[PDB]
Formats: sequence, C-alpha cells, structure tokens
Amino acid sequence: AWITAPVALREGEDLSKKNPIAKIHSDLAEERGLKITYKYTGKGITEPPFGIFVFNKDTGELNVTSILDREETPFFLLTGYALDARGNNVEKPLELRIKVLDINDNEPVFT
Amino acid sequence: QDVFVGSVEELSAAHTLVMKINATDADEPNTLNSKISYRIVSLEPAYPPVFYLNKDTGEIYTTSVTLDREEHSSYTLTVEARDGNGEVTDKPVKQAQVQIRILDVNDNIPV
Repeated sequence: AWITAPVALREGEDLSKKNPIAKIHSDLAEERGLKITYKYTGKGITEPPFGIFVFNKDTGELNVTSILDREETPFFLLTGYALDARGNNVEKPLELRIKVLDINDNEPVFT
Repeated sequence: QDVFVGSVEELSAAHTLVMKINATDADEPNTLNSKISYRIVSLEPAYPPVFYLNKDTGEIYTTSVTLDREEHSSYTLTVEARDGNGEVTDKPVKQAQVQIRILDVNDNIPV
C-alpha cells in the first residue's frame, strides 16, 4: 500500500463545506451488486479526546463536528474499517491521520 | 415523555438493566397495528454498541461491550418506536431522547 501524509485542516474556521474528511467507497462492490457496512476508530470515535468527529455506517463517510484548535492538538490518528453482514472484514483498513494547521490567534505572555 | 433518564456503573456485566421507556398508538388495542417495538437510531459515540433495547418491554440493557467512566461520564441516545409489518420510509416519525449517566467504581489505587 502507500504510506501517506495526512489531510490538513486549519484552526478557527467552519469545516461544514470541507466535509467529508475521510470516505470509503467501492465500485467493485457496485459491479457485483454487493453492500458494505463501515466503522471508524481512534480519536473522537473510540478514544479521547472527544467532541470532534462522527461517522456514517451506511455511506462510509467521516465528519468533523466542531472548529479545531491547534493549541489543543497538532494532529489526530484513526482507523476506518469495512465489514459485511456475516462479520467479515471485507478489505484492507483505512489507516488515516489528520493534521491541524496553525495561525497567529494568540499574543505572547511573559514568564 | 420527551426525555427519558437512566444510570449504570462502570466495569459492569452484560444484560444489566439501566432503565425503561414507553410509547402508544391509536389503532385498536391488542393488534399488530398497535404492537409497539423500539430501536436506537442515535448514540454518541455511536460505535460500539454499548446498549441493547428489548422490543418485548422497552427495557434498556447493557451489551457485552464494557462501559468506562474514565472514557465518558454520560451517554445520550435517541430512540424510535414502531408498529405493524411494513418498513421504514424516508418520512420521519416522533422520536425521543434517552440519557444514561455513568457511576464510578474503585478501579484506581490510592497512593
């Protein structure tokens, strides 16, 4: 497979129109008439911190609920999965990272 | 009612009772047309399934997936209530919120 650098998003903006921030889809399923159900995992989905992400089981899509902050977190690490109606992990996993990008939204403080 | 409320301890066992819900319907009593059943249409975080809903009763149980208070201190669910023999179309119906509050246990060691 291909070792990736993450998707970048920026702090302090609305991400409504930047979704979906991951998506699993397969037209080899389509050609066969097959359906699939999904899962995601990690930060915000099965591990903390929370209040940041959600995912769709039917459509494979992963969303962002909120505005990021870079002084909260520089990055995030998750895993997406695909599975059938008899329990079988159907394909290789979505290994997946997200990067949080930084602007000058704070002023210096003395020691 | 619009909101229903429950609680449970952490590090608990499967099929452990949390709370009850109810609904009602306007076809004649003791028919398949008014025979109420229940389902979870919302959970946060949605994966995994940590709760189970007996369609017999409207009792909310735990599943085999263990809750942790060090992960989350509350869970909000929405539930949908249905009848008859047809299936779900795109047109909605009235749904109701559930709220499951977590109890700590002494899984952490004083030093």
